[PDB]
Amino acid sequence: TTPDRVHEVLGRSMLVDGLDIVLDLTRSGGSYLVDAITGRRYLDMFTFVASSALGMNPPALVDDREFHAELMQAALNKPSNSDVYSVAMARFVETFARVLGDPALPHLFFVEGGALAVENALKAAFDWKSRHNQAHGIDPALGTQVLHLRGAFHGRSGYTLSLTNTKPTITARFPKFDWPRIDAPYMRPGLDEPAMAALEAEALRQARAAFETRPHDIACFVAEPIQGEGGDRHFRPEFFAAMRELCDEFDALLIFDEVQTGCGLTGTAWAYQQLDVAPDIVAFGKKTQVCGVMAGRRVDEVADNVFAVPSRLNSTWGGNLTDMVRARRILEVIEAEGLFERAVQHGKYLRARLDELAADFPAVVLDPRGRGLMCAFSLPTTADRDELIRQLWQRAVIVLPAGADTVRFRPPLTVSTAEIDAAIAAVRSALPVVT
Amino acid sequence: TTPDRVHEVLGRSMLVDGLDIVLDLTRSGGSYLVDAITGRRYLDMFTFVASSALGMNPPALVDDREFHAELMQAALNKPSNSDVYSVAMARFVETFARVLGDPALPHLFFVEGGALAVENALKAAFDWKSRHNQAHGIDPALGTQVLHLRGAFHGRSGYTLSLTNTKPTITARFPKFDWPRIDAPYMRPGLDEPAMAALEAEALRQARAAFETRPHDIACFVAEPIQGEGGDRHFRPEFFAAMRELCDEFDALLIFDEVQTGCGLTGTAWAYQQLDVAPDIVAFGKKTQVCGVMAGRRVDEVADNVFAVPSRLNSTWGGNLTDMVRARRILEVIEAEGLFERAVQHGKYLRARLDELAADFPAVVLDPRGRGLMCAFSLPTTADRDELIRQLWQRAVIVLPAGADTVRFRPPLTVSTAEIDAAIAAVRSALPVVT
Ligand SMILES: Cc1ncc(COP(=O)(O)O)c(C[NH2+]CCCC[C@H](N)C(=O)O)c1O
Ligand SMILES: Cc1ncc(COP(=O)(O)O)c(C[NH2+]CCCC[C@H](N)C(=O)O)c1O
Repeated sequence: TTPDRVHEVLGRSMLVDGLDIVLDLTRSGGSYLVDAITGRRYLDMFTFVASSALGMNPPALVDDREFHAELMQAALNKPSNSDVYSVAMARFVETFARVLGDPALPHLFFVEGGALAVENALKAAFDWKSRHNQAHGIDPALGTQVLHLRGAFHGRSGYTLSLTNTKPTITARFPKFDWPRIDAPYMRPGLDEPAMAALEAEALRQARAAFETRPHDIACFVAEPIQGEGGDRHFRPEFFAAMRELCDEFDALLIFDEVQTGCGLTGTAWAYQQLDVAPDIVAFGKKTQVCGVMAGRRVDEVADNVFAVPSRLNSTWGGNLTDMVRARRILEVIEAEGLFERAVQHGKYLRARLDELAADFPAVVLDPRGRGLMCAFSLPTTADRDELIRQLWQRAVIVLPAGADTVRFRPPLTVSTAEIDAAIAAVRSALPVVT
Repeated sequence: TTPDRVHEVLGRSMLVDGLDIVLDLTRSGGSYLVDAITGRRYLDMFTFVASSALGMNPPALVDDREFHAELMQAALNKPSNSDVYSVAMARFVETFARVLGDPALPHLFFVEGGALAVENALKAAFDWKSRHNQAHGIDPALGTQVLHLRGAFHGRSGYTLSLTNTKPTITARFPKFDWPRIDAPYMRPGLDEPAMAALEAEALRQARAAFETRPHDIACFVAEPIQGEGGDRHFRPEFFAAMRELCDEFDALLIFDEVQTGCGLTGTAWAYQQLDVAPDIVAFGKKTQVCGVMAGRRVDEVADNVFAVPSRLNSTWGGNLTDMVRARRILEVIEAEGLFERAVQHGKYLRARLDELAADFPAVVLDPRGRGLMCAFSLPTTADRDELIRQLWQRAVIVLPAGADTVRFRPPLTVSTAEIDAAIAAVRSALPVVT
């Protein structure tokens, strides 16, 4: 079966709503996807929805003959890492701890899938709250609710469908828990310190009210440090620092969902490191290839927590061993080539270019924003946003929509300034056409 | 980091409650796991909890130099198959359809993880019921409950934690929906046709009562065709045929969870093919490597179902491309070497040997049972069962517990009769020690 027949074959069995190209697995490389049908090269600011750190076929992986042998050994089989340990697995875990570890969060747990990473973070919190309640003479039936934000996206699974609230298409007609949801006080243009502080104060009031009206029943607060799917909405560190204090006052865990922000994109291992707020638990995925949680801080105060008691958390495989081997090589490249720092520098460059765009097109390029390489801007209407994405597609630049009017950039950490310039050049060409 | 240091390294970050061995990825093969620490070979009747169809490093995979190149191409990267299609993906899908497909169930959907496969089956049913309700003048807020069995295991995720009911450790302190649960009328020794029929009639009465007391609100009935984790509990085809009629009478979908039974273990592609009951949806995983659902039958009667409307179901990756490439090669081996038929024949052999054991040890080897290679027996007490597993471990045979008193066999489809004899020889040696 042939590149020009891929869509026909898949269309017999599935809804085929993805891209019109067929990925060439061999010829794609770095910031470029190759369409196997035409041979056209596409500039990639999409990176499999922000899940590729180094882009396609990175040289450090492709040229490493020893790694080839390690990867092949892992790829031929699929052990249940839950039950059966290997050297390949242990090397991944120690390098994950070294490169991305936080000394306050020593407990690691791996699983396949971002939604399930978040769910295990939730399960840790539910167990923790119930046991903390029990230890202090409170009914252990209490501790089952999750405080969360409007505009959140945490996944499409049983628990995360009660949290995710972006597009109705995602959650409509699926049963949900009635969990408390508060306004998201994200930064918007033309609001100064005082106006921001007032916005935050109102979310915080809603948060406090939830805690007081559902006593001992809220196990945790979950947030994305920067909301991705909801529209690259950024929050001041002050908001989360206040939430941190409020969580502690009501004995609730703070969980950061770093599935989209994590693994270097904002310029640090984790976005929370720049906000200077310490979470009790972090859910990770996408760029990490294997998904999972890191936990500690207050979690350890309950001695029989989910990380200390056998069989409270599990899955058949405990993550994909092939993903672990690939991820450990990727982490070694990040560490050796200083890619977090490269993301800070190139992220400053991308951001500066978006600021220039805003100046040249004041009524059209709205709210340029970003942290590291996680950058975005918005258009006046969703029709404009949609049209700009199509115009870029015609020019062989792949970017992603978010929310109602946002265009987001998700370049690989290895993107060059010339590649950023090419993406920006395409946007400048397309904009007069959309206006 | 060295085989003898694997447990120490992992133990700094995780609960290390798995096996005392370290898997040698290279030297393991067929029905044998190799401990990298000692070089001792272990007879494998566990197969990464029934997730390996051909065992370790099968020759058809290891010796195939063209497949090596295809696997390597897939393993180096991890595309989002949700968005970006490839030839590798299309070849997997057409071979899955050819080898395991059912002409009544043409809609395929893939995802990482068995619990999420079941959840997507549930989501399809919730959407279907709500839309079917709406189309017939019934409130579309109705259709949110799942009828299911006692002793069921469907996963450890948000929706499946409301269904799974085996050991309290799995579900305790996690929030749940109040979904209707009925007795499981499984076959037990010393019950004849009439007594079985009475048992079934009572479950069916409970099922009917649930439907009548929760009108238009039960979207589906979910079952394992043979309950695995709950204790290899088998059901007569009559029970499911009656459930099939009852589902149709109340406009509810029937879903079979074949994550553990599927992909040839019982001697057919799917266990439901031997029960002669047509499901509307099948959840699969484990041996398939990639997980997912097949759907059709009544699903198609709602034209805007979840398989026809973009973005109702999704994940970042849409399954792991490396798993798809491996699975397609495994399916080709199954088809070429007649491994379903080999499972029927060797399954009859294993079963006959367990019958012999029951005769030689009448008060100790209870209820020998099986379908194909999915076989089991029970012991008088859980202390006896636990001790037998330890005694087998000392003799380098790996088997799994289930329920309170069951020992289950999960050999690879490629197991030989000499390997079955070796496992049986070990059980005969260990039994006098446990008594
Ligand atoms: C912030 C955040 N949390 C969890 C997830 C879920 O990850 P996974 O898809 O289950 O592996 C995500 C995923 N976000 C977007 C990429 C996939 C496409 C799209 N979100 C979808 O509609 O499913 C996340 O960003
Ligand atoms: C019948 C059945 N349905 C769903 C699942 C869930 O699959 P996954 O683990 O999410 O990939 C299973 C899995 N059953 C057992 C193997 C793993 C160990 C154990 N069940 C556990 O405690 O998690 C299944 O059998």
